[PDB]
Amino acid sequence: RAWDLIRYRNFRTFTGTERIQFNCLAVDPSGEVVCAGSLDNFDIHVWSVQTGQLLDALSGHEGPVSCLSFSQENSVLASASWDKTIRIWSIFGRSQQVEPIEVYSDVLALSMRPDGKEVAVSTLKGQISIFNIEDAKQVGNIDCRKDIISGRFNQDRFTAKNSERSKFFTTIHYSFDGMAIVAGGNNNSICLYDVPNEVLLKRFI
Amino acid sequence: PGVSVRDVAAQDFINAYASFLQRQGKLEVPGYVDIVKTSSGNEMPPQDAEGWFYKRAASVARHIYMRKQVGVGKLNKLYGGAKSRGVRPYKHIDASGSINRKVLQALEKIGIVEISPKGGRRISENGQRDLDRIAAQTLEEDE
Amino acid sequence: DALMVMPFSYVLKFLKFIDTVMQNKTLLHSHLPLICKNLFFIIKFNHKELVSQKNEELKLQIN
Amino acid sequence: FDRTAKPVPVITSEVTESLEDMIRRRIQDSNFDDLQRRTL
Amino acid sequence: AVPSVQTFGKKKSATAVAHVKAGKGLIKVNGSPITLVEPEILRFKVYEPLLLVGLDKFSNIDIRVRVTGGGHVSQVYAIRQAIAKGLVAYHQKYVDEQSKNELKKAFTSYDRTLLIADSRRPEPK
Amino acid sequence: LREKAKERNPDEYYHAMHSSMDQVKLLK
Amino acid sequence: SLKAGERLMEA
Amino acid sequence: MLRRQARERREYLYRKAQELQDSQLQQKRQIIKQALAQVDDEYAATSGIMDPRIIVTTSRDPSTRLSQFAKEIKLLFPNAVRLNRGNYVMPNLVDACKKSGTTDLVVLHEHRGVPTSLTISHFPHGPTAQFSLHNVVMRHDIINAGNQSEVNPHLIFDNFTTALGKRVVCILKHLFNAGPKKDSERVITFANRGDFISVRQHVYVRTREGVEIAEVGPRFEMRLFELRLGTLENKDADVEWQLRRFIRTANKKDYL
Amino acid sequence: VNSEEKLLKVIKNPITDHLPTKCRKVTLSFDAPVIRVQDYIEKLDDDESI
Amino acid sequence: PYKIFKNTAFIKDMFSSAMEVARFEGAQIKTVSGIRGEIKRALSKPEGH
Amino acid sequence: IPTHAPKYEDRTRSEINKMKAQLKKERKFTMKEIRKDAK
Amino acid sequence: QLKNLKAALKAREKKKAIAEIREEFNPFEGISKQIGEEQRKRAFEAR
Amino acid sequence: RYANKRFRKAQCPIIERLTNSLMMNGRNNGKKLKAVRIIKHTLDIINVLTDQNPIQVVVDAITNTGPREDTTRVGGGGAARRQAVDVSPLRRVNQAIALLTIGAREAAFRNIKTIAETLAEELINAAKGSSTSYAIKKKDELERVAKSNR
Amino acid sequence: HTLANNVESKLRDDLERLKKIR
Amino acid sequence: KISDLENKVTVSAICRRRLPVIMHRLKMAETIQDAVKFIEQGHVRVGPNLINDPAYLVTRNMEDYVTWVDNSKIKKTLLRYRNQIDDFDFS
Amino acid sequence: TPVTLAKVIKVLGRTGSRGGVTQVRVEFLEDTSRTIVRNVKGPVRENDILVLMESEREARRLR
RNA sequence: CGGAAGGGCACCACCAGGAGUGGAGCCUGCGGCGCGCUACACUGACGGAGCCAGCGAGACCUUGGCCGAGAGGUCUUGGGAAACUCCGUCGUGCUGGGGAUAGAGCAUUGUAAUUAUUGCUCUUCAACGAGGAAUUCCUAGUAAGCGCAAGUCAUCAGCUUGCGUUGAUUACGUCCCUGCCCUUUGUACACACCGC
Repeated sequence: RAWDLIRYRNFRTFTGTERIQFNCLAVDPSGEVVCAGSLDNFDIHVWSVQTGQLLDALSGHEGPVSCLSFSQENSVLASASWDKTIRIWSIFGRSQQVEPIEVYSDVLALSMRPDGKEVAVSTLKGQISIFNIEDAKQVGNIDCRKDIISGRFNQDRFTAKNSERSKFFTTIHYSFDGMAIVAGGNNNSICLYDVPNEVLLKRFI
Repeated sequence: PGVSVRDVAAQDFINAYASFLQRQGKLEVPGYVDIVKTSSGNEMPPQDAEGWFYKRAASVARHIYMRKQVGVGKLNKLYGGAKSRGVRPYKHIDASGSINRKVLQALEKIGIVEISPKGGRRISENGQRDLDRIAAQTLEEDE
Repeated sequence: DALMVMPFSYVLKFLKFIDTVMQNKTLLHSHLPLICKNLFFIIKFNHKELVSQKNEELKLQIN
Repeated sequence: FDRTAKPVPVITSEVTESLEDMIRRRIQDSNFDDLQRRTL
Repeated sequence: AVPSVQTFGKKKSATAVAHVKAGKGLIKVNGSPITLVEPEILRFKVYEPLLLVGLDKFSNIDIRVRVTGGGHVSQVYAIRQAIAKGLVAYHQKYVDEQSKNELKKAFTSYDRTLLIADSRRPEPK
Repeated sequence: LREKAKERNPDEYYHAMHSSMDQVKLLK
Repeated sequence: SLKAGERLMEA
Repeated sequence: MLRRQARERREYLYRKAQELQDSQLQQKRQIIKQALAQVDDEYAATSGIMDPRIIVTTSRDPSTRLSQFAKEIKLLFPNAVRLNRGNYVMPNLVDACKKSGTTDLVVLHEHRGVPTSLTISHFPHGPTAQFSLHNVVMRHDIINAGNQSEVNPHLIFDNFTTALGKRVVCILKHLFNAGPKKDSERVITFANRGDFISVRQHVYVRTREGVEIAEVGPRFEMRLFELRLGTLENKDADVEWQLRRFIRTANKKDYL
Repeated sequence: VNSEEKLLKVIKNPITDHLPTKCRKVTLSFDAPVIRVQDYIEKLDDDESI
Repeated sequence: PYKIFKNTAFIKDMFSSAMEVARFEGAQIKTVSGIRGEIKRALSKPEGH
Repeated sequence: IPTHAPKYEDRTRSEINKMKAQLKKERKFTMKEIRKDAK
Repeated sequence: QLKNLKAALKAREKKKAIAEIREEFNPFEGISKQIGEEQRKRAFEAR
Repeated sequence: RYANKRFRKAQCPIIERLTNSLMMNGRNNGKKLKAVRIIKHTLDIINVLTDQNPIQVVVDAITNTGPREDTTRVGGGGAARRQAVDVSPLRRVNQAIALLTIGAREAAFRNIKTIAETLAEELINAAKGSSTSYAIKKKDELERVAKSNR
Repeated sequence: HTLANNVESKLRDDLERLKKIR
Repeated sequence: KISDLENKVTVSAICRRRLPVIMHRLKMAETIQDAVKFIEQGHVRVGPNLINDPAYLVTRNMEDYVTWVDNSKIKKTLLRYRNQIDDFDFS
Repeated sequence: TPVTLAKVIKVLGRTGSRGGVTQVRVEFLEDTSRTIVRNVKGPVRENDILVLMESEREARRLR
């Protein structure tokens, strides 16, 4: 659903065809194209804003499309899925070109440098890998497994260390100098790393 | 400290052992070594007619010892390359079993190998020891 | 695209033309949004070179 | 003797002409199955 | 018992089992020292991980690689991938993950296909 | 058998996953 | 037949 | 994902069995239907909504005539993309197709520059028909004949009677693109005569009194001889139907 | 008949593509002014095709 | 028959030339066991097979 | 520069080649014709 | 193609004109094939 | 994978690009090992002849031999003429490599020399700007045509 | 050679016989 | 159908949708009680996150994406038997 | 001959130019002000460097 | 019925290149048209050496033993490819690239007509010197090279279809040309944009 915030009212209700639930969202910088990634279809549905009727279904993952975002300078989108994979689409101007990168395990969170050159993807091993887009290569990753304060459950039979209950980060975001990362998950900790030197600056409980 | 052809290269070992067999002399080469053809798929006899039989013998010893027991048919299968029938496409051709068996009988007469149950051709203990000796020789060949 | 394509010398001629209309006020009021849009976009594109140049008559034109 | 499968037909002027007249009757009627868009 | 880790490398249709155990520092492939890989121009293509990371690690570590399937080139790439993966696995399991991360960073900086396979899945326009 | 192999489900868990010539016969 | 922009510089 | 495929193929087979039973019950009920006084499943799911996309690909190492014929078939269909196959195995080929999102596939086999077989496979583990195509004549074979009109075409289907005819008709119909214009120019004719369905393009203009047609496109006679339920990689999917050659009544029975 | 070489070779066009590197290209024109062949050849350069 | 695969067979010793076979092509051939058939194409190198 | 003579328009060679080419010709022709008639 | 057909019909014994348009714009027709099938029918009926 | 996006060629290492371009002809396709052998012998020969550095020689030759202007074929509605335009750096590099490779193959096609040594001669003369190499000659011809009908 | 030629003539005779049949 | 809704929605259908039963038909554990013991010991995961309480009805898609947690003795032994263990993933 | 260097600043689209040839605006590397509209032949992208034999001429369309 | 303007798409178009057919030999489908395979060598040929795959599972294969240059035959057992790479010979000559054809000899197959077919060996060394006019096809494990296996109701046995191996150069832009297609009631819903 597309809302204003000056009149405070829906523009529009984009939807698919089979009433399919949408896990993640991303929007073009020009505010002209809307992309939504489901979990029952793993096709990135793409609607137009002014027209309303969905352009198309970017397909090519297998397994649910975990997250999306747009590089707001080259205006591309990275879409990451439990296919252990990232997929960088350019969807403007005659080409419709794709670029698939592989990670070691199920990506499940993604964010993008504000300048628009790198992606940061958190996978299920708890390593925040960081990729350069145009080169489609790995600039560097940050381990996170040990600096996470999970929590025990009173109905559990095991410990709060040797369980992978929340040993990973389901939410990443950059800073606006592009130098720092905030991370948070199903765990009890919010960890603040920094990119260019691959370490953590802080951890809040 | 105990080496083998598993630790030595192939071509250098084959050349060194062929030279050793040349110098040793007692190999009992056949009389028609200089006319025989080495393959029906080949089209001219080996160039180095003086010791190609010795090179074949050394390569046979290396093959048997890298393996454990091999028949003359297995040797022929291993050695026989593909031909060129011309306008029609090519097809696989076996080697010269006759030469393979004079090699095999010569190695038995020398004593490098011994016979092998289940039918077959195995390496003898003394031949194995001499093979290790020559392998160490060509390893420390670098002085 | 046309305003991007046209080269800097023609941009300079363009500014002379705009000054001419400002002298001929009535056209300006007839087509005020159009001329404003074109002038502003052309400057926003060729800013670096325009300010880099020095020309007192150009200062007067712009004023 | 006896064959064992239908012989592949040979296209001749007669049969192609019958075919073309049949097409013409169809489209003159404008009756011809397509894949119509689903409504609603 | 003895520390041992086992990894797999895979090029086009080449598989490479890499066994790593704590040992005197020998690298054997198919029962032969690594210095005798076949194509002999890609000897350095397979020497890559050793000269990328250094050798004292290999001086403490013992390595055994068995290859089967694929061509010459595919087998070579499988071998190098198997060695790289196995080395990092061992450093992860028996020594500091600090050095684990330094190794992984150096490998991925040089050439990432040392670690993650390049599954060339097709593209229809 | 081919259908079963195509649907192996590569994660199944059974529990048992945790396990002269006359002279040589006589000795063995 | 010229192009828009092209006609512009001409005029 | 492989588990997705397993579950989805099993449910697809279940659905097809239920549809067959319901078809037999409908045939029974037809007697009552005349006393008092519909599309198939995949195509019902995606009938008029999504326009099909096809990949038309050669067998393997195609001779230039086979490549010519593949390009001709592409020009015939709308929403077609041609594919040259070199060193694609069938599993990864169809996997790329499903993953990429493709209604369907058409793989052509020829005998020394003379096409003879044509396989049409529907990818959401739908059916694959194997036709034998005989009397081919290509535009490259003919002459510089101008260019294919490439507009969305009208369709003609003639003398498809039994349920088998209906099955083949729905397959071909949903290969083609949906919802043409009223004055849509070119029309694809699928005649049937003794099991040899023959196809031709025709452009036309409604003349001052009637119509006149210029015949264009390829010209060939193509006859089904297999229709497997699964997809073409499988080769062990149950056969919905099967042409029998060596039956007593071979040279007379139609639609079998 | 000597079976040594092809003598009359129909070659793929054109003349420039099957022509030497450094050349002077003239056409016989009746209305063109009269020139002297020997002086023309001598006044041409040293490594050229005419 | 002298060379058989699954469902295909090379039959010798039944005609005397390729022209003969080509005249007879497309025939309901059946064997003693009672399995039907047809003769598909006249084989080339041997004269009648 | 030595001149050369071009030919334009072995005996048993040409005769066997002619006979074989002929035989190929009527053989292929007769196979074609018989097959058409049988069909 | 279609352009040529439309121009021809706009330019244009009406039945004969239609017939000649027929026979010239059907560009896939074995005239020797037709005569062959004729002579084969004749041979069959004579047989 | 250097053929997916648009300038991964620009990110390729120059030597591998050279060897790939070398392994290009009907009987040459798909023998990269042999191409590597050829490039190795060529580098050795370059050092033997001129002592400086094979790779520096290669780079110098490429930079010197890439063309700089070129003429497209303007139809003009039938009055076919040539118009002079500039050329992008990636095209310059592609054409420099192509000229060198074709030059070596051409000069060793039917000749007692072999491809390795002929490539060494080509590269050395190209670094010299000798104007006796196929590559430099062709570059000069292209640029001269551009100069003429600019 | 001669056998080839005479069997060739015999087969041409066979051809014309088939056509006088047909 | 709707009469389907009025008739075949059963405690049997819900209980066969129950997770350990899903494990059994999908063949995680050979028995229901072994499945429940594994859920207690914390070895299964559905999508990202793992599951501790057996009375967990698994949605269609999720039950399709069930499998083990990583680095568990159970998966280690499975792969050991297959001789496909791969310590890089610390399987 | 004295050649000059330039840096591409913008590729100019939608101008109707002959296939293979592309419009482009460059600003000289030496002095960052002055800019010329040139044509290029190969694949060109923004912010790369390009060699000019001429500075004076400015490209026109190529039909 | 026609015209204008705007926008999109395409290896039937532009642009960059690659690879063919067409020349010769061979095979063979349509009746002159067309498709395959082998050549024209030095990125080779030749000789020694090195070895790296995958699909395939309804008197037969065979491991091993014995002789024979080879082909092959004889005695016993049960129901691992080429291209490739390492050294060595050859050098630019239709020469060692090319093996047509011819002659002779040696064995196998049926059978009896001194019948035919197959394989090996010697000697004989033709055309072919990179293929005009034209013309088609092509964008990533793609062009192209190399071998292997099966004949699973159609089609195929000098051939179809699979599988493995080696693996590029050049576009990845543009509507300028050649076409083809769409639009000229925003219809829908803010903001902006546009306004017969």
